[PDB]
Amino acid sequence: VPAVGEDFPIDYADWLPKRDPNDRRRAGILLHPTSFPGPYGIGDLGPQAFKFLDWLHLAGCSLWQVLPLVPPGKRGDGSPYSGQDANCGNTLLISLEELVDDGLLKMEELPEPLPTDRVNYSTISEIKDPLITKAAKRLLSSEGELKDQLENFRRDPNISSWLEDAAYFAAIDNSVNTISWYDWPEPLKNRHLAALEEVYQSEKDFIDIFIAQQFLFQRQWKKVRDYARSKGISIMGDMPIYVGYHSADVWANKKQFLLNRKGFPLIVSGVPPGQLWGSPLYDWKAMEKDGFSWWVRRIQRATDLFDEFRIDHFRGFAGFWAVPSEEKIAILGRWKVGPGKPLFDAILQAVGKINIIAEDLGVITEDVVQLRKSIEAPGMAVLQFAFGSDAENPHLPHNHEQNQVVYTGTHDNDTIRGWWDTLPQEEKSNVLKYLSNIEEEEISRGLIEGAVSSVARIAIIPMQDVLGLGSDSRMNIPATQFGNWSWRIPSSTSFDNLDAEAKKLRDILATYGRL
Amino acid sequence: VPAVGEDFPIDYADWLPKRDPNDRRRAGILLHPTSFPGPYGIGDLGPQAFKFLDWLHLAGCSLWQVLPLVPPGKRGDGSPYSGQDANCGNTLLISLEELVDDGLLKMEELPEPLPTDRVNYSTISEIKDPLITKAAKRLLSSEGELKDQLENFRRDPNISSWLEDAAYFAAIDNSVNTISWYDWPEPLKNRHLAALEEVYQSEKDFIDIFIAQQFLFQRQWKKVRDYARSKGISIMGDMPIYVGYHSADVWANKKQFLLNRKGFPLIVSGVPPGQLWGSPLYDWKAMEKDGFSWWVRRIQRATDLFDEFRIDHFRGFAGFWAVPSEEKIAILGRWKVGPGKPLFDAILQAVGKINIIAEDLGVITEDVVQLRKSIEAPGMAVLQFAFGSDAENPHLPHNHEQNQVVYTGTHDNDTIRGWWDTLPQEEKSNVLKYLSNIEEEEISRGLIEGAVSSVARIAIIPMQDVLGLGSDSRMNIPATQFGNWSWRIPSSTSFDNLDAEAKKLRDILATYGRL
Ligand SMILES: *[C@@H]1O[C@H](CO)[C@@H](O[C@H]2O[C@H](C)[C@@H](N[C@H]3C=C(CO)[C@@H](O)[C@H](O)[C@H]3O)[C@H](O)[C@H]2O)[C@H](O)[C@H]1O
Ligand SMILES: *[C@@H]1O[C@H](CO)[C@@H](O[C@H]2O[C@H](C)[C@@H](N[C@H]3C=C(CO)[C@@H](O)[C@H](O)[C@H]3O)[C@H](O)[C@H]2O)[C@H](O)[C@H]1O
Ligand SMILES: [Ca+2]
Ligand SMILES: [Ca+2]
Ligand SMILES: [Mg+2]
Ligand SMILES: [Mg+2]
Repeated sequence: VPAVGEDFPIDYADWLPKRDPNDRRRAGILLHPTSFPGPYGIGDLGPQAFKFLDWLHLAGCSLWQVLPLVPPGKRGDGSPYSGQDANCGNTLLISLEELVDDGLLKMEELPEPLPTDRVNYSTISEIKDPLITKAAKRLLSSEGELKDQLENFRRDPNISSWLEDAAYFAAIDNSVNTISWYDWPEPLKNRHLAALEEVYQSEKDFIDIFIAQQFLFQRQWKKVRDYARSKGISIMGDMPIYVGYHSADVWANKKQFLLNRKGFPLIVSGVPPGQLWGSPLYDWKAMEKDGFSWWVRRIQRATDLFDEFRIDHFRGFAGFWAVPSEEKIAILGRWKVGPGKPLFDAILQAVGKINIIAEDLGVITEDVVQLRKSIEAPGMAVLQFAFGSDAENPHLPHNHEQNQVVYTGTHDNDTIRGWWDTLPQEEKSNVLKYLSNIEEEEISRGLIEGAVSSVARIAIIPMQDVLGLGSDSRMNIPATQFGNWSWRIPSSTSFDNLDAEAKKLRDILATYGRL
Repeated sequence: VPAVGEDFPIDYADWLPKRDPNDRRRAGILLHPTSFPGPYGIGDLGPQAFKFLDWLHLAGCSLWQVLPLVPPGKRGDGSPYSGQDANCGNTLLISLEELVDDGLLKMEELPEPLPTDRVNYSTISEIKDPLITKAAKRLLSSEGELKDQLENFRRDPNISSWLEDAAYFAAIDNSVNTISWYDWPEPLKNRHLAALEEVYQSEKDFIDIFIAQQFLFQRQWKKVRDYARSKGISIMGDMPIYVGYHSADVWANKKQFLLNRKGFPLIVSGVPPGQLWGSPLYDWKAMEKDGFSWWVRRIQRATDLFDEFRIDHFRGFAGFWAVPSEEKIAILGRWKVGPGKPLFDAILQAVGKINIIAEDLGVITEDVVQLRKSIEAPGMAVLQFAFGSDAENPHLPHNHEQNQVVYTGTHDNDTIRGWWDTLPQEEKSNVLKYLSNIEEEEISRGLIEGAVSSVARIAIIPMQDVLGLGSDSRMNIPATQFGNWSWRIPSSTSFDNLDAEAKKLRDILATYGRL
């Protein structure tokens, strides 16, 4: 500007305040693709994914939130948070119809329509796995555009940085079949170069098929993401802070983790009173020495899948609970100093600006708040947690801030109707008083409008709440072992029959500036 | 914290996030003391002030907002924004009952009860001025504690820095009686030291009485502020950015203003299309040279009266419209560069942390937003301005921020009921839709709850809205010449009969975390 007291330009008054596009108010739906309806026992990245994104666009939503897309471990269950690998895609999400379109499968090979209500994780692999393998084998023997794209995918330096290790790990797991790589024969456990060369010779078809399957996943997921972008929809993903011990992530990167000389975890994850989670812990001291290269690669893959993502247990970057691996419960651990902002500095330098959502629920310490504010990451508000304490409860709308994501509830919460059904009478009248004496019969509308009308720049509604569903549609009960991750949109409900639900959401998005 | 990877203390989990007392959510009432009821034609700093603060405390409010407390100029009208002086108190606010308590007036000298509905600014001075003068004369001839306190007040270096000039200015104005000091005899206009010595000799009684009156004001206002503090109530004041030409502020500080060699303004204030306000403009270049001493003294006096205060036309600190003083309308001016943050740096250095509210209504430029955010000053939201454009209207609750003050309406707005009565049908249905399909009959409750439930850390309700009053109770219609600043609480309404109104406000303060 000119000196104090001097004339501004004649056009000074045109200099109106700048709206930053990253402050745009948006609404989204939480819907894991396993939950899409269809005839093959599990939702997929096929026709229903495009039908869903058309419905979202009709509803005026500009965000779609999914759970982790990794292959769930089968040491039970279908949990997206117990993955076999941090970077691979769940091959059960591959659309059999899109592979028929590609010429990789024949109409005739498709199974007869399966029961539609719920995912049966005990049977779905045995049905789909042989068909995905058949398609992969046809791709590997093909000589067209898709073969060229497979070759470009497998030679991409970002892809090969995790996929080669993931494929060799899977080939060895299949062949040796121990509970953990801890018990592998020493040449495979300790990655003797000559032993790995022999694995490629004896397990070549397995490794090539595994890689082709990851290409088929990548190509279908990129078609979905491209379609979402064409409709102005961003995809928000999710990642656990910790990875599983029995994975290529640990076996191929042992010095990134706090293991003993035999590769057994010295300390494992959990929370004090408490909860023993049992993941191996990062050697954050050793990671700082190489510029957090392992974490940079994990974030690079996450940005390949998602526009933005949550990190579950974000508090672990500030401080983490470490339990001696011999211990069988959480009580006897210690809080350890997390890497803090220098991890996020390294990621910015290497990958540029990322939109990370900090999962910051429950008892968190001041250093977690300071770390989140230091990287300008939004935290969470969950309305189903707002009404059981006092008016300083940070989940109440009057305590929300602009740089925040508000939920009615996540995949870890009951549906609004299920939550209301088991809510104590004292807490119900509190809810109804807060939401301005609305009637018990309109509690869904009240909580959804409470989220959409928040100052929080992102509001997310689970699809179960749009469809008016009860506790029978809850995705997860934390710590329970059965009935989880299996909810599907019923076969009788089609996106083409939900125009009224889309209009009802669009009208409140318009009123509260999210459209 | 310890090094990355090392143990935290055993007590890490006790380190809960820090609530800063300056982020405390509060509610207040806007009520200028002229509006207090009583039998002497105008509200005062007497019994009704203490009755009001008891009511506020019963209502759970922790803030009281008043307009400027300066003596209104009589070149018409009662406007607190057209003051005779920036630093003096309005002697019409002096309680005649408290002076009877002090022994400075006799019961018998009190007038017979006057008409109670409205302030008559054309008659109130002629009634009260002679009585305040009588009390001042008794103080001046007295020999007790109050005489000692008067001597300590008039010798206080902060007080004397404005009061001596204010008293001499008033003595000369009374004696010479021109429309402006521009036309004073040269020795008084240009403050010849020998002419000022002669003024003290010939106008000694006037000057001593003027000073005693300012002491009587100070002492009554400090009793009110002390009582407010005892009840956990802060007082928020208000100040126009500009002062009036015909004042001690300009006459005793001519080089702080852009005047010609004869003391006539070179340029005057206003806004482009437009509005010619006609105040003299600050020489912000000359002010920076002495560390903004004049502004520091004005802020020091404001903190003597108020816990926190609004600055009206805060945008003038970034950029100001300057109209050539010969011009008779606003169109032919230029925007000039305001002093910016260095003024606020000087105030911090000299007076310490102040809580300033930025009046930032209407078309403001990006530099005004940057300046306000650079000193962490809250701006305003006014709900009566929210509903006539689109969902990006910054006055809508979903666009509010924590560091903000929300109003239903200010003294410049109609009452909620008056505003609703002249609101176009299209804007009414918009309002009712936004506030969640509430009924037209409950619009007052709806707008008050919309303010109290905001994320804005301060919510302010005019007393006219608590009392359910219509357009006949509006304090000001901007640019109009009559009927303004004269509303009083009717004689039939007493604070002791408002327990239901206090409880209704207290209950929503409890629900929305302002108690
Ligand atoms: C945030 O991340 C949570 C876990 O870190 C996730 O919790 C869900 O998924 C967990 C994997 C699950 N634990 C199961 C898996 C095991 C095998 O490694 C067992 O140790 C546990 O006893 C199993 O229950 C949690 O139960 C489950 O809530 C959240 O969903 C996610 O939001
Ligand atoms: C913010 O500040 C406003 C003015 O700066 C104030 O406006 C009210 O008070 C003004 C003094 C008034 N103008 C009158 C006074 C004059 C004598 O100097 C005339 O020039 C004008 O023509 C008069 O009308 C405004 O009309 C009035 O709105 C706001 O109230 C305050 O919030
Ligand atoms: Ca096995
Ligand atoms: Ca006069
Ligand atoms: Mg070896
Ligand atoms: Mg002279």
